[PDB]
This record gives sequence, structure tokens and C-alpha cells, in this order.
Amino acid sequence: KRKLIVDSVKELDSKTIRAQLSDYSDIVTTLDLAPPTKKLMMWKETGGVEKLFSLPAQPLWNNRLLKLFTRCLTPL
Amino acid sequence: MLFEVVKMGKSAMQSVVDDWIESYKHDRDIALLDLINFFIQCSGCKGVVTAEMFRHMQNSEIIRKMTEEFDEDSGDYPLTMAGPQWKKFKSSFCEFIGVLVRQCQYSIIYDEYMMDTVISLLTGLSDSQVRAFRHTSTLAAMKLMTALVNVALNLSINMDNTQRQYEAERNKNERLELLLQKRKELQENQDEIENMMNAIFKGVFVHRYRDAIAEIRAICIEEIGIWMKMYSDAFLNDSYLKYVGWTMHDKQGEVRLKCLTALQGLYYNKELNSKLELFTSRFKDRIVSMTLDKEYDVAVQAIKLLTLVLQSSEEVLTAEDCENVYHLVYSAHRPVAVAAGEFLYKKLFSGPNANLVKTLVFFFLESELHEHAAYLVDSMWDCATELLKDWECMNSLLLEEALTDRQESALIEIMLCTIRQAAECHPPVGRGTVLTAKEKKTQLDDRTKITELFAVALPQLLAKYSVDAEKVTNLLQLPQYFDLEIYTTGRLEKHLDALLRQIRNIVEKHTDTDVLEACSKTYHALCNEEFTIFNRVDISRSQLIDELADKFNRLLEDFLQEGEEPDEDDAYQVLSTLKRITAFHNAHDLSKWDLFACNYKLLKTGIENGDMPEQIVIHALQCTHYVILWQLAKISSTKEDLLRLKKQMRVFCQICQHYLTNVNTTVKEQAFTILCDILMIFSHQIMSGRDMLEPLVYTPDSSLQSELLSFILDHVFIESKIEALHKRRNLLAAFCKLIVYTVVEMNTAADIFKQYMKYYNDYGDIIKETMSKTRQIDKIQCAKTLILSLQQLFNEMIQEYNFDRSSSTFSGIKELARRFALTFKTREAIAMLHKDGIEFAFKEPNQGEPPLNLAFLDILSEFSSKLLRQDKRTVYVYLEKFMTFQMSLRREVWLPLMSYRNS
Repeated sequence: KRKLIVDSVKELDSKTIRAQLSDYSDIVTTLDLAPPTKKLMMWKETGGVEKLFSLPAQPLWNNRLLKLFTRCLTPL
Repeated sequence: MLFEVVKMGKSAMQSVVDDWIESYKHDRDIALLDLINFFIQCSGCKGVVTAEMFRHMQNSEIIRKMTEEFDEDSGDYPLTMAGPQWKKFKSSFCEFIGVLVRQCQYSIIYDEYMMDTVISLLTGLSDSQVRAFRHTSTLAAMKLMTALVNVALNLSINMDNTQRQYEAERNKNERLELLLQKRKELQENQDEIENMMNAIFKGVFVHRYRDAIAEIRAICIEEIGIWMKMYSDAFLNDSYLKYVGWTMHDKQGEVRLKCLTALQGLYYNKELNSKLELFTSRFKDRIVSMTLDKEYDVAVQAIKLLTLVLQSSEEVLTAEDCENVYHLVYSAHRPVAVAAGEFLYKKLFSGPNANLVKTLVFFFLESELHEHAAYLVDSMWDCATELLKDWECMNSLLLEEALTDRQESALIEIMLCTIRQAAECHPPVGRGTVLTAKEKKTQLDDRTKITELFAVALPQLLAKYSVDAEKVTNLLQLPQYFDLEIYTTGRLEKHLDALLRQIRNIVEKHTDTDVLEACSKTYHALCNEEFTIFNRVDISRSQLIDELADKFNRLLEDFLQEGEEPDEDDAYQVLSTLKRITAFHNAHDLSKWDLFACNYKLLKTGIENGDMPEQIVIHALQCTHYVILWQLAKISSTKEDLLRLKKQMRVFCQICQHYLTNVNTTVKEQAFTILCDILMIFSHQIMSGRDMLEPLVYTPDSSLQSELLSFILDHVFIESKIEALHKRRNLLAAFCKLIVYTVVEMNTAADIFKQYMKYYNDYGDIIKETMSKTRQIDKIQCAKTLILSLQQLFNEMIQEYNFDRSSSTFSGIKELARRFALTFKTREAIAMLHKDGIEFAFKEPNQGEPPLNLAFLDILSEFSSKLLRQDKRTVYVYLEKFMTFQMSLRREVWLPLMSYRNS
């Protein structure tokens, strides 16, 4: 049983090229937007599992308060 | 020989061709054989074609024998291998074919031997079902053809020159017959070359551009693009373009790109073609739709092509076409956004710059896909760098005087984005991927221009717009981008004082949350104590707070006396003032004001009276949270502040717990996240660094532990749309942090693990991390809770005992069970799991008999796969302690047990 690649069908049918020309919906898509609001933009920066397990639920604006949380976090 | 010389060594390419041409002259036959074998061996074939074969066998029969004698290890062949040394190979292969023809184009190529031989072999090989031959030969034939197009082109030129010589003499003997003779010889030569070109095109190209294998299709379309760009007068007509047209609809991205690269080549750098424009007009629809191709790499090249099209003519592109491309400026993917931004520039962007700035603001306002400019700005950053860093210009349109106020806001927005992206040197989130010399310089240059410009303009700006919340929230973010030294050395302290005054005036006339947050966050930036400026600002801070605290006590007098039941109005008075205090206590120390009293007095009074407007509760809660937290920071250091802290802390946890059941839903959420925060903060981990803090440690009751679980089950696991989600994931991770840091008993995770399937898109990622973080913590009690998960799913379906084995509920629990096994000291865990599964299966007895829980072993059967050959005995020994003889014998409803027993 040879590992050599052999193809039974070498060419695309002519009828199937005609079909590709007439319908390309499966190779086209909708526009994938970036975050459209300042909220959704912070959420993208600050979301994800890593970012979520490394920050308080109630946001802390001063790094003096934030270490108090972060300090309890990396140990195990 | 040859195959070796090409990849292995890197002697010049023309040196090996000439040696081959040498040999062809000594002996045509041995040298053409060396060339046949060269193509065979480039395919990976280890066969050899011998002289006897060459002399006597047809290609078809040689190709068959060379399939037989191939001697392959894998399905690998040279053009599909990876690495630089094969990339170097593929190019040396193609270079040799080109350089061979070009060095034969005057004599050898027009014998009747060499090319007809090479072409027939490449044509036969390209017809092979063997891919290594079909793929390799097509490349060879496709290169060969490109080499041949050059010869034709040269020939065409030599004809035109030689004809110009002929006419010069007709005008003026015996040189005439010679020029006629030459012109004739050359026409004979173009004939042999069209034939060879048609052999390759009709024998290989026409079949292979359409090969089943996409990598072969891409080869073909690439070279036909090269033919049309190289000898346009002969190849740039529909009868070669149509292929590229059809292939744009190919189902593979790799092939689709090559159609666009090919076309780009017929506009850039140079063109003016009426045959091309006709085609493009036929296929424009299909091209603009490829701006949203599924493959992003393909979508860039479609926009870049639509840009090149634009240059030659604005004719083809309609309104709606261009509008579609504009939309891609707000795309998640930066390379498409930048290419659309480049299109947008050329299309609509022809003091000086002011008209260009009004244009961007209009563009931003007309497009309804984004409500902030951050992504619009970044798309344009590359091609409009100069127009975006013109802050003096933009600054002048908001001040010196028309502009509708909608337009003044959008320009304020845009302006800020430009600045932040100039100041921080990364793109906005999701556009990123650092940082070179000349970038650090432009950065430094950019901050200073900014700081200097906006130290003076910003106070005038707040003044002008200070009554509008969107605008001020935006403006207030500017100082965070300044180099602050420039306030002292620039001798700008009069402006700094002016700024603070506007901020103070703003803090006091505003009650919007986002305004007060900007204010607070901005005062934090300006109170940095690596800067001479600190003391000036610290005083400014201290004075604004004095006013806020003092007004807060007075409101809290009339508000909390018994006689006056305060209405909706008296309340907002307090709320308005409290918000400003809460906003500031977050970012600023504020210890000097013991306002725990005022907040406490306001939370406990909500409890007893049961009527306190939510917004007041929420901010009270938040505020006292920061009060506690700031005290925990200054700990040089006393023990009467330390024992008092513990008081407030212990008491605040009791309030948050009462409010957790408060009928008001957003209040629950507020009290829940604060709690999850403090529980983590004052956990046993508090002392990990120091031990001074052992009295503060707080462990929650089993009562509080369940209530936090009650909340999660009621509020995270239920039957703008993106808003409600991100909130919920936030509450979920808050509780899970308590789990993976064992602030809460690991058993609680049972009611959360069971949901990994039922909420796999909303909460999937969070739940998986909770499972890993508990594998890494305690592989064993992880596995315990993992089964208790399935146990809970099982007892639930009972109330919906037995039975439907063929149920959708039950089939789903087995589904979840199959997935908890792949997750699996490394074997004492699965040991522990089968033990508890078996213990649970026989928990309750039947009363004519199977025990009620007996179906659980079809679930438990999902884990017997994972471990283990010696352990299966020890498991079965443990099973026997539960199962009886009269049980191992019954084969009737008892199927789960008979099932589990295999393994």
C-alpha cells in the first residue's frame, strides 16, 4: 500500500466552474466590526479569561488600591 | 547529477546551463537524457530513465515505469516540503528552466529535437494521476512558457527593427534580398514559437488551471498573470483574461489571491488599457464583493486593486461601491482597514488643512457603524499622519470662529483619538500585534507639541464646552497624555491653576458618572509626586474635597432627621453630592476625612427603613469599600487604626450580605462584586508577603458561602445584548476567583462545572479555566467535585425515579461526561472518581429487584476508558463490594452495569 499520492480525479468539471461563477456566497462574509462604542472597547481590552482572573470585579483606579487585590492573586 | 547541482550547491545558474548546452552540442542524446532525468528527480522520484528506455519507450511507458520505480517513503515531494533549503530549491528549479530557454533562443531552440522532447515529457507528466509528477511538471511547463514568451517578445522586437531596416533601403540593392531573407527567417521563427506556446497552453494550461489540487491552480493563474504583464500586446486580451475572471470565483483563498495579484500587476506601476477596463467593468461587481472575502488576506488585495482601478479612472466605481469600501475602515482586522483607509483618502481627500479636517468629521458623522473615532483614526494613521497630528489646526476650529455642536463633539472625539494614538504608540485594542528609535523620537516630539499646545488650550476648551457631558468627558482625558515637567520648565503654572479651576467648577455642576470619573482620574494624573507640580495640585485637591465632605455632612443632617421624610428631590441632592465623593475616593486617598461614619450611617439607615433609593445605596456601598481599602493601604503603622479597620471591615461584610437579598436587582449585583472583592483582599493570602496582617484575615460563614452561590445561580445561570453578557461573566469570574484561590469550599464548583455544556459560548472559557486552576491546585478534590457535578445533573433529571435511557437529558449528561475524561497523583484521581461514582450508584436501594441510582454507571462508563490496566482490577474489586452474584448474572434494565463492567 503505497504512500505515493495518486489522484483519481485530476480536473474540475466544466459544469462546476459554471456553478462557481453563479454563486460565491460561501466564500464571502459580513463585515466584522471593531468595538463600536467606548464601553465595548474597554471590555475588549479588559476581557478574556486571563484578564478577568487577574482583576477586581469592582474596578480600582489607583494602583495603590489595585496591588491590594493583585497581591493575593499569583500565589497559588 | 543535475538535480544535485541545482539545490545542493549554489554555483551560478548560468554556469550550469552553459555546461548543459556544451554537452548538448557534444552529444544531443546523452544530454537530453540528463534533462529528462532532471525533471523526474525534481518530483522526488528515485527512479532513473536509461538510454535504452529513452531510445525505445514512449513517454507514457516511461512515466508508468517511473511510477513503479519511484521508491517513496512518505507522500512528500520537493515542492511541498517546508524550510528555507527547499524554498531555495523551488526557485533554483524555476530559474534553471528560464535561464535554459533564454540561453537557447537563437539556435538550439529551433532545432526540431530539444524543445519537442522537453515539451512532450512535461505534457505527459502533467497528465499523470501521480501528484508529484503532475504538480512538478506543471510548474516546469508554466515556467517554460514564461521563458518562451520572452523569446517571442525579443523576436517581435527584432522583427520590428529588421522591418525598419528593410523600409529604409526600399526608400534608397542586394542588401534588400538579405533583409527580405532575414525577415522571412524570423517569421518562420515566430511560427515555431507560437506552436510551442500553443502546445504548452492547450496541452497543459487549459487542463491544469482547473486541477483538483488548489496549489496547482494557483501556479497556473500566477504565470498567466505574468504573461499578460510581460507581453501585454499579445496576451492582454479577453482570450487570456477570462481564465483569471473565472478563477476569481474559485473556492480556495490561495487561488483567489493570485487572481488579484495578477490583476494588480496590470495597473501597477504602469498602464493605460481599454481591453483591461472592459474586463474590469465586467467583473467589478465580483471584485468589490471580494472586499469581504472570507480570507482576510484576499480581502486586502481586492481593496488594493480597487484603489489601483481608481487611479486609471473613477468611471467604474459607483456610489454604493465606494460606500461599501468606506465601511471596512471599521473592520476588526487592521490590514483591511488600512487598505480601505488608503482608498478613502485618495477618494475624498484632495489654515490649509482645515478643510480636510472638516471632511473627516463629516465622514465620521455620516457613517453610522461607530460612535467613537478610535478605529476610524487608526485606519488613517498610516496615510494621513500629517493631517492627524495637526492639533493647532483642530484646536482652532473649536475656539476662534460655522460648526454645529454635533460637529464640535465629533471633532472633539477625533481630536482625542489622534492624541492618544500619538502619545501611546500602539493601535487601539484588537488592532495591535515595537518600538524603534525614530518612533520614540516622534513620540517625544508628539507629547511636547501636545503638552505645550494643550496646557494653554485645554482650560479655554473646558470653559467653552463645560456644560456638555460627552465633550468634557473627552477633553478631561487630555492631561493623562502630557509630559508634566513642561508645566514648571515651560513656566505654565498660571494655566495649570486655570485648569484646576475649570475641573473644580465642572465637578460641582455635574452629576453624570462618566464626567466625575474623568475628573477624578485626571486629578490623579496631575497629583504625581515625581513632579514639582504636585504641591500646587495637592492643595487644589484638598480644597475641593473639603467642600465636598462639608456639604455632605449638612445634607446628611436634614436627610436623616426623623421629622422630615425626604422626597425624590431631597434625595438627588444627596446622590449628586455622594457620587462626587465616591468618584474621588476611588482614585484618591481621602483618609483625612473619616467618612466611614457618613456612609455607614447611610447604609444602616437604608436597612432599617427599607426605603433608600438604589443609586444612593450603590454609591454608599462603593464609597465605604474605598474607605476600607484606603485604610488597608496605610499599614507607621498604628494598632488602634488596625483594630478599628477590622471592625469596619467585619461590619461592612454584614451590610453587603443584607443587601445581597435586597429586592433591587442592580443593588444585589453591586453588593455582590464588592463582597467578592473584599473576600479576596482579606483572604488568607493577605499575609503572603506580610504577617503583620494576620488579625485581618477573614473567612466567610458557610451561610455567606451559599448565598454567593445562590446569587450566581439566580443571576448568571438564567434562561445592548452584549452588555447583559459582559456583566454576567464579570460576576461569574468574581466567584470563581474565590474558588481557584480556595476562599470558598471547592464543593461549590459542582454547581458551576455542570454548566460547562449548557452555557458553552457565554461562559465556556471561564468555566474551563476554573477547572484547570483546580486541577493544578488539587487533582484529587477536583475529580471529586467533577463527579458530584454529574451527580447533581442526575438527581435533577429524577424530578422530570426512572427512566428514559434514550432521553435527551440523559444523553446530554453522558456527553458532558465524555468531556470531563479528556481533562484527566495522575491516576489516584481517576481512582477516586470511580470509587465515588460506584458509591453513588448504589446509594439508595430498590422494593423488588435494581438500586435506584443504577443508571449512573453508563455515565461512569465514560471514565473507565482513561485509566487503567492495573487499576481496573482494583476498581472492580471495589465494585464487587457493592455488586452481588445474583446481580452479575441478571442480563435483563440492568444494562448499565453489564456495560460498565467492560473495563
